[PDB]
Parts: sequence; structure tokens; C-alpha cells
Amino acid sequence: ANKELEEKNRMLQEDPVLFQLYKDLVVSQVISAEEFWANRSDIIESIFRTYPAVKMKYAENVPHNMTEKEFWTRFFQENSNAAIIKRFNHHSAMVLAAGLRKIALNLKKSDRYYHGPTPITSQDIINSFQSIRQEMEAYTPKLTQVLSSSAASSTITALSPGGALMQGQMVPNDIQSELKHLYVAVGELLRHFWSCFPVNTPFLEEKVVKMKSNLERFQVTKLCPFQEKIRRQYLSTNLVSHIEEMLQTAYNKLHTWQSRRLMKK
Amino acid sequence: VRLGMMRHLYVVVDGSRTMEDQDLKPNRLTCTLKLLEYFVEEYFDQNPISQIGIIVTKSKRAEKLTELSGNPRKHITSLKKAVDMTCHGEPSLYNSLSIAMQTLKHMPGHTSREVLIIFSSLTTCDPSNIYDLIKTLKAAKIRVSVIGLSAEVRVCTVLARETGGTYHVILDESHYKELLTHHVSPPPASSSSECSLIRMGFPQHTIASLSDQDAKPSFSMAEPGLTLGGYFCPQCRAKYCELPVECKICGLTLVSAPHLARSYHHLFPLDAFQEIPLEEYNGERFCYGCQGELKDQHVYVCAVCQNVFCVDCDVFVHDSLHCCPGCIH
Amino acid sequence: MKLNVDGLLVYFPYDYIYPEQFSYMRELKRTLDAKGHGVLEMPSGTGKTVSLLALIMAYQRAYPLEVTKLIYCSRTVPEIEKVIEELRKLLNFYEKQEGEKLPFLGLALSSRKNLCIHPEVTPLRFGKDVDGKCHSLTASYVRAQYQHDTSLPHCRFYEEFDAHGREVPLPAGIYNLDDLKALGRRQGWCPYFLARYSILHANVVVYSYHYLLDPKIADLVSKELARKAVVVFDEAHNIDNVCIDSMSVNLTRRTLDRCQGNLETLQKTVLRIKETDEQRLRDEYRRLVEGANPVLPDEVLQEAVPGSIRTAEHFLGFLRRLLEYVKWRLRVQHVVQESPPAFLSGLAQRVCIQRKPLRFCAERLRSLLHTLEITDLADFSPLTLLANFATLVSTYAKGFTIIIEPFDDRTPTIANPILHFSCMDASLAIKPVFERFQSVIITSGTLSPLDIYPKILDFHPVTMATFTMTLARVCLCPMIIGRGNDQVAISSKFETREDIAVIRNYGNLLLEMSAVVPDGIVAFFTSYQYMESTVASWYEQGILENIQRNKLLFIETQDGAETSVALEKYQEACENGRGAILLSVARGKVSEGIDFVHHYGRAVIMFGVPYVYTQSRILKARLEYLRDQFQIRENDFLTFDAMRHAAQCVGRAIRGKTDYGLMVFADKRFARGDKRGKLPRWIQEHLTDANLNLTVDEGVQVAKYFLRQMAQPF
Ligand code: SF4
Ligand SMILES: [Zn+2]
Ligand SMILES: [Zn+2]
Ligand SMILES: [Zn+2]
Repeated sequence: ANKELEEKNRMLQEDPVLFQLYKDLVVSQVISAEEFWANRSDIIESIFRTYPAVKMKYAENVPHNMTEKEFWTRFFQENSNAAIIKRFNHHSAMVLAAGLRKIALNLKKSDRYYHGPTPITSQDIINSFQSIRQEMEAYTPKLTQVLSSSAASSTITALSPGGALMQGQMVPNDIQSELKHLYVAVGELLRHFWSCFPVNTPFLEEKVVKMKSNLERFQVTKLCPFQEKIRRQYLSTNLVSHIEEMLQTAYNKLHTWQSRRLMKK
Repeated sequence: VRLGMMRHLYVVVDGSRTMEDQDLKPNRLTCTLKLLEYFVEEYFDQNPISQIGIIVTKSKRAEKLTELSGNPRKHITSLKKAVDMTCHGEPSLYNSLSIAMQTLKHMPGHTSREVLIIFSSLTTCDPSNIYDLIKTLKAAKIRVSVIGLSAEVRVCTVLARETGGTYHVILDESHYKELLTHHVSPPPASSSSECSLIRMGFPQHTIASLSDQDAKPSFSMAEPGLTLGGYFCPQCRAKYCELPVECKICGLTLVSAPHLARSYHHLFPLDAFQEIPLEEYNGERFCYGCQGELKDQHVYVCAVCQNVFCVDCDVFVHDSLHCCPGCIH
Repeated sequence: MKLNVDGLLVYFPYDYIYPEQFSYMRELKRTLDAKGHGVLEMPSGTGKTVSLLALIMAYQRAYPLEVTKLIYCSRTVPEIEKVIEELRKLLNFYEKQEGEKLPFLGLALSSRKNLCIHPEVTPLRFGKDVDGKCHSLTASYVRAQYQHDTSLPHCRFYEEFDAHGREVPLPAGIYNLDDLKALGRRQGWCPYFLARYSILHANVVVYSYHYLLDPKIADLVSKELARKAVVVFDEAHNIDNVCIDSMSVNLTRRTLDRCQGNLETLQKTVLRIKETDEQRLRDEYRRLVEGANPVLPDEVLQEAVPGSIRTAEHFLGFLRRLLEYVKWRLRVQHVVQESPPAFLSGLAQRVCIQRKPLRFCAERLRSLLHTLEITDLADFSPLTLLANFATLVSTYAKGFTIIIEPFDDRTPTIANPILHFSCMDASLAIKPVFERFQSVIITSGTLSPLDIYPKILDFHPVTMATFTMTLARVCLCPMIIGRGNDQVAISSKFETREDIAVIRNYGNLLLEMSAVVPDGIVAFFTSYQYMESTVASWYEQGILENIQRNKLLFIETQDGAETSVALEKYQEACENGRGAILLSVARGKVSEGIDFVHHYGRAVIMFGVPYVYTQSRILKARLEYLRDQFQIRENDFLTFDAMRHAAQCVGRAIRGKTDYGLMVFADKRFARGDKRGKLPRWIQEHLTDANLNLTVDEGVQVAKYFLRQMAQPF
């Protein structure tokens, strides 16, 4: 059946983001669309489920020279006393049937955590210890020793923006939307490209997807510079170099791992 | 006991009408939402590598309020929005569990799957039988630990014990914080549960090289403006505003060094300190930890350092600091 | 876990015993030491049998000569099956301690219908039909014909059992009904008769009351062999009703019409016999001259001579005459008639039937019936019922009464009158038990005060001990809700039953309670007619729909098949989260038969005091006699029956294992001191005055609080 066609129509306009990027892969005629998707009331309903007799009646009494309002009228319509008990037990039984479809841890080296991932004679201790011991026998020099006009002033100058220890542009905005669209464009297609890359997949069926994806990387990126060229040749300002890293670094991973494959063979 | 360092827990909340009833001081639904915010905020604060996903089940339908994520701010925002939720309908445990199972079915083996169901209305109308689902959960090694509200319902009683989780009921609002607070800690991994190594990458924060020379402009990765500097990836090479976020491309978890060091206190729990009220030859009137006079007949000591800690120090050390001050020496 | 009781050392399998158990064993030992019949109450349904059994095992070993055998009876076979499991567990524990087999045998008897291995009777389910087939297979003619080994189905199991079962008795072992059936199959012996033979030497024998009360069957299996045996009844609070029903015999127009047709078949059978077999069968006349069982107990039973009735032609006319008198006396249209001694005089004068020849009619019928080589007794069963009634009336009427109802209740005019012979005192039928057996212990739960039973049953108890369960956690949380949100009297009085507010209040209570009560809850009404009116009133209102939304609701009907299906669905609802509200009648067979356990009937609801239609003449005759003799007020017994019955159905929620369960009484009457006094000790003492008159909404709130405390673990 044409299940895919119906799904596309539902998402044709309901959600822009999903369809917006899918077309872009075909706007420039990059690759076939087959690989795109291949890789990636209540009251009447209750009576419909609850009472089998109504279900049978509805099929046999399907609207024919009648009205739904008239059908609604038919719903509500000592021996009579027993009917309520039988109906409720039957009704309760039907509802019930309706909802029933047929290690102590241990370690060898805990010191490693104490000196964790963060990376990096004897007489000197004695000599230093004694010298400091006799240092503070004179104390409370606060009057002048703590600060001086020259020393204090130098600190203020350093704290100024020009001074040391105090080091200290949204011009493009319309272009921002295109980059975000491009960013989603790269992310949407990189995801599939990186979907199988981390896993080695030593199998032809899984590896074939890698080759198709690996070749597809060039195809999607073949058209990328063309869009880049137009944007770049505007004011030569606010260069977009990050977007290149993902593609170039994707190439390097592709080329390196592809080269590694030959060595393994 | 070895614990599950990385866990994917779902906080299923019932949108039942019974939540409308106010047995507690505020509206029951608001209170759970108010307190659930504490758990969500605290949950990541004591387990960064983990991730959470909330589900709300109302009118016999289970709708994923938020997918699995590592940002407590996003989840908390949904909680604020859910405060004004209609809260009219009947929950369906089968719908809720089924929704969680689908998402959690594809999770990696190393992670410790979990679910926390805040049960309020004792009734549970479901499209199909749940015992078949219960069997699937055990084969799916999903730990479901319901937290009932005002009911020791049998259906959940088997669920928690049969599936390996824990069942509880809210004695009062104050007791409610204790129950959820217990689930914050990584539950121990049982015999059935297994473990495996997980790949991760540490994103070195980078800024402009030298006065905007060879700059790296970009906006974000999930109205973000251009950013001079941001976290990158060993493989994505994508600018991530904040950490820890799973690679939107690689699928590999990115996490800074401190976050991993945050959870080490779980591995090495501090041994409790014996409480002796009398002085017992303790000649230090001032507490060693806080250098404050002991106005109570209470003292705490270690088995190695053998120091003195008042009630305030011991309460603090075992609550937040998760280490003995003096015994570090 | 050996217990060094004051009397002796008693072995006990389980880890710990509550303080009440200590009192239980010593109290029981006191009566056993005194060798005198007594009555006692213990709340726990489970663990009571083992504690009761445990002392007997120790007592038997300490004083084997004092007590011959233990006769522990249970109300229903489904409940006796679980009892023997407790004994089996105890025996293994006791045997393990000793380390070797001991001369101890335990088995449970039952009807051939419940247990058998013969394929022909297997498809049949009706009890009467089973006896007819088995009787025919084991009939002397078949046995005599079996010797000839002619071409005719002979039930092999009994044939080889006589040659084998008689010679070799089973040394020891515990065999439940299911296990006993398997043993017979492998050994090719009757599970029924083999157990019957074992009664000669069986330390513990357990069977229902109807095997120990009705003289027709109880006497033969309960022969004097048990000169000094510890006979015990379990949950025997309604012992009188079962004891009285054994004596009571009902004769109806439909039954009488069946008898007339059956008698005609009997007449035809004799005619065939006369032309075919006369001399050989006539020999039984000499046996009769020389000199299904009679219902007369030991002393009452008489076998002097057959009397005037000595031949089939003569005897059949005797029944013909008696049948006609009952036929005419029954067809009379008038008010309900009572004539205990006058009916015998009226029958004797009207159709010239002396009582003495009429006394032996039932026995003569069986003797004559045997001579007829009938195919089965099932067809003629109604005739025997009349014969049993025929001899019973002619025997004695001092503590009896013939009640004739030309018009039946619930019917403006019915052409099927029923002649009642309801008894009035249970002491008559239970008298042989007390005399034959040295001591009887009437152990029961939910027992209304003990002092009445010696008045109802003519006996002198050694002790009157009431036990209240003592637990670290207060499992049961009883309450009485006599006032609703409207603060209006909620008593389900006969004149006040028509009140809409009272009907509304019960729906409000159930609706509100259903919100808080977890899965599993049961509601008990006073009568089916009242239940339907309450259901209809709720159905017309939105209260029932709200209850349906809160939880599933099930109602109970007279037919067992509907009840069985509904009850099975109920158990399904509790297992899932749906929960079910099973509305039932307190006096309905469903309530007594069913047992409610953890997450089953969590909040048992007693809607109104359970009372019978006082217009029932049969109850009046029983009620009137108790006022005439034994000095019991008419209202006192009537309240006692309701209080004992109300406690009967509501006491199941606390079966055992300290499974939390609350009981709510939806009637201000229970709050009255008289009602509370008749309430069982364990339920009564826990109940306090503070919560005695809880409001409908106030009761709901405390119930929610109660669940919270019980919800948390120990
Ligand atoms: S003789 Fe024994 S086996 Fe045969 S029908 Fe009777 S009880 Fe069953
Ligand atoms: Zn990455
Ligand atoms: Zn301190
Ligand atoms: Zn220390």
C-alpha cells in the first residue's frame, strides 16, 4: 500500500522543520529521496467497545434512510427490578472484558581518585621553619607597612581596563536565520552519517550503509560551498568558519577511518 | 554494594482527578509538582551523567511531558507549566509503562533503567492486562519504584516488589520529601543487572584564539545569538552552549571533569559516627569540626581519625559534605 | 519452637505465638484436663487450627488413653481442605523433631460426589444421583451377581477393596481429598470407603458437620467407638442452624406429586417382582418378622418390630393412605397452621394410622426398597423424604412443630404449597454428640456471647473464654457510622427503610469510601429485595454512576452460577487496579462461603443490621419456643442472631498474616450498648467510643488515615 505517501502528506505542511530540510536535499538535486525515509466521540467509542450488541446493531443498522439523532434516541431504551442487577453486572463484566484484550563492590587502587585526573631539600623545611618562627616577634606594623600610596595607586592602575589583571557585535541578524537553517541542515544529515560511524559494524549489510553514507557525505557537501560562496561574497565580514569544521572534520574522520579500513584488510 | 552510576529514570505522574483533592496543605497536584521540582533539581545535582524524562498520564492517556535530557532547567520549566494543568481524567498504568518501555527499550545496556510512578488515584483503567507488561519489564530490567499517595493499592504492590523496585506511601508532606529524596541516590544494582564500560568525551572550553583571530562564530546546538566561545566536541566539532549534553551527532556523552568527580562520594560512603552522649574523656569543650561549644550531651567520632563532632557537624557531614573534615588529614 | 505449657510441653511449628495463644492452649487444656465439654472463641481463622491441633497432638502423646481420636469438623469441604494442610505441616515439623515416623494418621472424609474414581459417576455432579449409582454398583444384588461374574458392569474398586482394604489398614500418612483420590486410583480402592475403614484407627478424622449431626448418616460413621474422643467444631457459630436444618424436612406439592408417581412405579415394580421373583424375595418377610437410614438418634431409634405393615402390598397402601392425608392436609387453603402433636392425632383419627406402626415406616421402606432390586434411589428420593418425615412426626413432637403454608410468601397466589416441619431447638439433634463423646470444644470466630449457647444447646460448658488478638500493629480498625453528612438517623429500620435520605446516605458512604478504599471492597445488605431497591435508587440517581467511575461494582443474585462468575470477576478486579465493589446479602450463601483476605474486601461494609422477615412463621415457631423454654427474650435472640450473623460476614477481612483491613458498620443501631455487647470481643474491644458514632465523611477521613499507617511497612 501507499503508506509512505499518506505519511508525507500529513507532515507535508503540519511540521515545517521536518519537511523544510528534506526538500533542501532535493532542491539542488543531491540524492534520491528513497534513502531519506528508509533510514529514518469518546462516549460513542466507549459504547462501541463496551456493548457488543450495539456494535452488531451499528453494522446492521448503518445509516440508511435514517438520522444519527434518531439512533441516539434508541440508546437509552419484580421482573423489571432484576434487569438493573443483570445489566450492571453485564455492563461491569463487559467493561472488565473490554480492558482485557484476547553485589558488594570492591577496588584495588582507591588512591587514584584522591590524586584524580587533574595532572601535576629536607634542611630547607628546617631552615625555613626556624626563620619564620622568629619573624613575627614584631607585630602590628599596620600603620604604614600594610600599604603605601605608591603601592596602592599601582594596584588601581592595574585594575583599570588598560592595566594588567583587567583584560576586559550583532551586526548580522538576517543571515542568522540562514545559518540556523544550515546548522539544522548539517545536524539533520550529519546525524545519519555519524549514526553508524562510531560502531565498526564488521558486516556487509551494516557496512554497506556506511559506504552509501560515506559517499553521501561528499554529495551533501558538494553543494554546500555553493551556498557558502553566495553568503561569503557579500561584505567579507563575520566569517563563518565553524560550519566548515564539521564538514572538514567529517571528511578527516571519513578519510582516516576509510584509510584505516585498508590497513585492517 | 555496587550502584548504578548512570541511570535513566522516568518520573511518571498521575493526572487523575484524585490529585484534585486537597489532603495536604496545598493542592495535591501542586504539591507533587512543587516537590517533584526539588527531586528534579536535586536528581541531577547528585548524578550528572544520568538523565531524566517526565511523563504525565491523564484521561487514560500517557503523554511524554519531556523526553530524556540532562538539563534540569528545561524539566523544571515544564513543571511550572504543568501547575495549571486541567487534571481531569483517569490514569492508565499500562499506557504510562508502555510509553516508558518504548523509549527505554533501546537504551544502552550499561545504563541502569528506572521508573518512579507517583500514584494518586487507586483506580487504574488500562487498555489491556498489565501482568503481561510486568513480565516484559523484568526482561527489560527496568526498575519501577512506585510512590503511592494515600493508598496501598495491590496492583502497585506487586509491581514494585516483582519488578525489583520499592513501593511507598505518603504518610504526610514532610515524609514525602524523604521518600523522593531516597530515590535521588543511585539504587544498588541487583544480580540481574549488569555493567559495562561507556565511552565519553571531555569538551575543552575554548574562546577566541588571539583577539578574534581565526574566530569560531556560532549560535548554539539546542533565539540563540552568536557566541564568541563555547564547548566543542572531540567528534561533533559542534558548539554546545552548556554541559553535560549528549552529542546530538555522535551519540556519545559529553561531560566535564568535575561532574564525574561529583558522584565519587557515592562510591566511598562515609562510615557513620558512633553517638556517645557523655563526655567520655573528651577534654575539648569546643567542637573540633566547627570550633563551637557543645551545649548538648552528644558527640560523634570516627574509627580512624577519632575526632569529635557535634550534632550540627555530623548532621552536616553526612548530609551534604559527604566526608569527615578532620579525618581527611 | 517447643512451648513448655503449664500442663505439659507442646510442640509448635511456627516461629512465635501471641500472648492470646498462651491463653488459648491453657484454656483448652483446662477443659481437656477436666474432660468436660466447653466453648471458646479465637479471632484468627488461620493459626487457630494449628494452635488447637498442636495441643491435641501433645495431649494425645501425654495422655493417649485419655483421648482416643480427634474429630475436628469444618463448615465447608473447601475450608476443610486447607485445614488438613495445616495438620500436614505440623506433622512434618513434629516428625522432623522426632526424626522417625510415628503412629499418627490423619484423613478427611467427604461424600462420594465430591471424591470418587468411578468413571460412570464422574460426569454427574448432583449428590443424590451419585449415591444412586454407587448404591446400585455396591448393591448386594450386584455383589451377589458379581460372584456369578455375569456380563454386567461391576464397580471393580469396591470389589477389590473388600478383599484388600479389609485385610491391610494404611499404617500412617496424611491424605487430603485430592491426595486421597490419587491413592485410591493407584491402589484401586475407594477413596471414600478406604477413609471410612480408616476411622477405626485414625488419630485425626475431619469432616463436615452434616457427617456428625444428622442421625441418618452421622451415627453410623460416628459409632460408639469414640468412647472418649476430642470432638471439635470450627467456626461453628451457626451450629444451631445447621443442626436444626438436619432435622427439618420440607414436604411440597411438587414433592408430593413426585411421590405419588414414584409410588405408582413402586407398585408396578412389585407387580413385576411378584410374577418374576416371589419365593426368594418373600424370605425378607421372615427376616422382617425376625427383626438412606432412619433419622432417629440412638435412644429415640426403635427397632422392636415392623408392626402391622409387613408386606409390600400392605405397606404400599400404608404410604398411600399417609400420602393422601398429607396431600389433603397440604391442599387446605387457610392461614399457616401449627400442630406438632395434633397432626399425629389428626392423621391417626382421620385415616386410622397408629403412630407405632408408622414409626417404622421409614426403616421398612428401606428394607422393602432393598427387596425390590430398584435401579437407583435417586428417582425414589422424594418418597424417602416423605418417609423420613412420616417417621419423624410419629416419633416425637415435644420440641418440634408441623407448619403448613398453603400460600407462599412473595406470591399473591401460588399452586405449590410447602409443608414445613421446622424444628425449634438444636439440642435435640446434638444431644447424642454430648453424651457419646466425653468433651466437645465448639471453637468459633465472631462468636456472640458464649452464655447464650448453653441456653440454646442444653449443655454445661467447663469454661467460657473470649480471646482478643494481640499484635504489635493494630490490624483491624472497626467503626460504626450511624450519622451521615445530614446528621440524620441512618438506621435501616423496616419503617425507615423507605426513607430516601437513608438510601442516599449509604450511597454517599460507599461512594466516598470507594474513593479512599484500595482495590477490593465488599458491601453487605439485609436482603435481596432491599438490596435491589437500594441499587435501583442509586441507579436512578447519579450516585451509582459516580461509584462506577470510582470503581467497578458487582451485585449478587440468588443463582449460584451468576454468583460464581461474578465472584471470579471480582477477584480479577482486585488483582488489577480496577478494584470491585461486590454488593451482597449478609444471609446469602455467597457471604458465608467466600473468604476475604489481603487486598480482598479491604473495607467490609455492613449496610444495616441483618434481620429476617419477621412475618416468616417458621422463624416465629423457632423464636416462640426459645421464649417459651430456656428463658430467652424474643428480641434478645433476634438481635443475637443478627449480631452473630453480622460479625460472621465482617470478620473475614482479618483472616491472618496481620493483613490490614477495616470494618465499617453503616447503622446507628450497632453503636447501642446492647449491640456492642453481643459483638465479638476482638472486634468489640478494639472499637472505641470516640469513633463509635463517626460521621459518613468523618469516617472516610479516619479510614484514609488508617490506611496510611498500615500502608507503611513494619
Ligand atoms: S463403589 Fe467406590 S469407586 Fe465405585 S462408585 Fe462407589 S465410591 Fe466410587
Ligand atoms: Zn560529538
Ligand atoms: Zn561542630
Ligand atoms: Zn574522621
